[PDB]
Amino acid sequence: NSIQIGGLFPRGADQEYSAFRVGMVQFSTSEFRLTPHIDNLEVANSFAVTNAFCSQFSRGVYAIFGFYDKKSVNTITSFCGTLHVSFITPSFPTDGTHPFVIQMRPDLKGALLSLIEYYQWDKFAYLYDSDRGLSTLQAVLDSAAEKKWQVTA
Amino acid sequence: NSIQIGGLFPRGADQEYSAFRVGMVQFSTSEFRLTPHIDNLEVANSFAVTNAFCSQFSRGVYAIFGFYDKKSVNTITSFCGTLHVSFITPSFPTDGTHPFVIQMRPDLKGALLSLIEYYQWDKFAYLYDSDRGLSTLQAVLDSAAEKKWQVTAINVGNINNDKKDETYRSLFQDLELKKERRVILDCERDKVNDIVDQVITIGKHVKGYHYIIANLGFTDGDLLKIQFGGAEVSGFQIVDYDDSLVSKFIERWSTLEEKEYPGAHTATIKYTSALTYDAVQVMTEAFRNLRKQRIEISRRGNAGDCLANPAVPWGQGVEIERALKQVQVEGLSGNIKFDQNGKRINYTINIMELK
Amino acid sequence: INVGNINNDKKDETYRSLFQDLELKKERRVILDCERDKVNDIVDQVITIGKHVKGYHYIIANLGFTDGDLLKIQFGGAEVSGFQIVDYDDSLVSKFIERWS
Amino acid sequence: TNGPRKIGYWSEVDKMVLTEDDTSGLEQKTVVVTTILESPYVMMKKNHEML
Repeated sequence: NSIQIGGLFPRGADQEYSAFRVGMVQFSTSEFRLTPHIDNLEVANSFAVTNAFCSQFSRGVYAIFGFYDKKSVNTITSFCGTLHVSFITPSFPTDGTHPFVIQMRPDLKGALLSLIEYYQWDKFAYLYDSDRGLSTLQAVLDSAAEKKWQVTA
Repeated sequence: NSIQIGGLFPRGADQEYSAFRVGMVQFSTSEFRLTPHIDNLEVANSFAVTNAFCSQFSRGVYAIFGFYDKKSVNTITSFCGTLHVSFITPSFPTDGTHPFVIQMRPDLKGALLSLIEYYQWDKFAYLYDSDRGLSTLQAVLDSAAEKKWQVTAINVGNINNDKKDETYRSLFQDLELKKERRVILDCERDKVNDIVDQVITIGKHVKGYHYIIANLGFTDGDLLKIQFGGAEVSGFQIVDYDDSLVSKFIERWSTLEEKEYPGAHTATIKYTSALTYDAVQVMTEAFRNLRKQRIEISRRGNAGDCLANPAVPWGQGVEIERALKQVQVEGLSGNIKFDQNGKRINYTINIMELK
Repeated sequence: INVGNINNDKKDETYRSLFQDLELKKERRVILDCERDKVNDIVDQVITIGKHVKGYHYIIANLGFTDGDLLKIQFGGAEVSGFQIVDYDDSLVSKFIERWS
Repeated sequence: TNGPRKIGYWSEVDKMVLTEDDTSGLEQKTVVVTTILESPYVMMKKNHEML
């Protein structure tokens, strides 16, 4: 058997793409030859991500793998929520319990908030960047209100 | 002439769609005839927004009216940013200076910070609905450092309707651990109503509490029931009923039949609907300016496909964007001007307060 | 204080005025000795003027403490108390209430 | 807060009798303080048997 898969990689993701290739050289077998349709387009651009996603649908690949950003995640989770195409990604976890998206990165929130209690912190700055989802910020803000901390976000 | 225009409307935007039709009835002209095509799909479902966009894009519409939400906004902004099809909306301002987005809802963050200064606040709660986007939570927290405030920000959005009784109680009871009294409500009026209804039910509208309704619809909520609590309430409205044009509109608006224009048979109008009505004026005025300037809109009806690769911009959309961002008119929302980013400038917001 | 002859056509500011006059004395303990359909209306105005936070205490001086729309003052923190002649703990009453409802 | 509850009963002969289920009863408690009788820190007042 041969099994086409979508590969939807950011430009400059070489160390993850090399790990994809090395992973493919490791795990693949002649019985079911996973065959990447690689695409390299601006992942922060929803048009290019959607256009490539439609093309990788148009070649009937059985699954798609790739990375996304806080801009494009509202496309991927909605297309996969519609065409039922299963998308596997290690990028930042989606907040909703969206079907047909597999996210390999674990939830950081509980571990970070536990470390704060282990350190017995009560007043700290929280500098943050939007482009991984503000789920982390919301969890420290909600906890700080409950735990009567102060945060200089 | 007749002009094909696109339309995506949220399911339940009955007063906005009514205001759109009223705008067409008011601002139509024999010379050029704006001819809507309307699609009604879930604005929060980016696939549906994408599909309806590409359908209306395949129709070759010269501009699209509609709305977007924090999920689909990255589709509409990026597609239009690429396809040069101007998108006109009353939705919240985009964070970026995206070209081809004509966004009516003026900057609230600046007015919000100035009012919080005006009340001399230093420690307060700030309740935000996550789903409108956190651009206002950013701008208050950025200043809270410099202004040495103690913003107790809390997410209130993801509280599900099945249990939206104990949670609002619990939410304010947790604030009563700090004994917070000053509160900002940063929600759509469908959520400001619900939280105010719980605020009265938990009794926290006596003297001492003070709520700021950080939206452009201070009068559009069910305000009456906190008018007499003894607390104070204040906020903002973009529409000013003192204007003669607004009053003349409101008479023409309230007198409509509710069968044909549902939700229009009232002496009040949602700011979203008012910006919609103003939007139809602006779209007419831009195409009027094209015909004043003898600009040709003549993109062929066989406009192509949204998925066409390589991408296929079109020249006339640039001229449409140039005109749209240069129109100046009065409307329900007062004087309008646009910057090159399509955000409004030289406007004014009416600060309202509940005595 | 008489509260009966406040007519339905103007039963809005008269109740606010009524409690504002009590707030001259700063009264807090109140007996509502009214019929059910008037307990509802005055309790509804009692929330709207904000006077159901803890500190107030209303006695519903009728045999129908549970029969009015009690729920909306359950949470304000002003304690409320009164009387009921029927007791739903009785098996005969429970069997009746099933047969009744 | 949990809803309308009984707290007692009344009759013409049985003047108000509570059901001995009042939550208020418990909550407010008092620390036990241990000390020793020595002057002038802790001493018995002349009228202590009336107190």
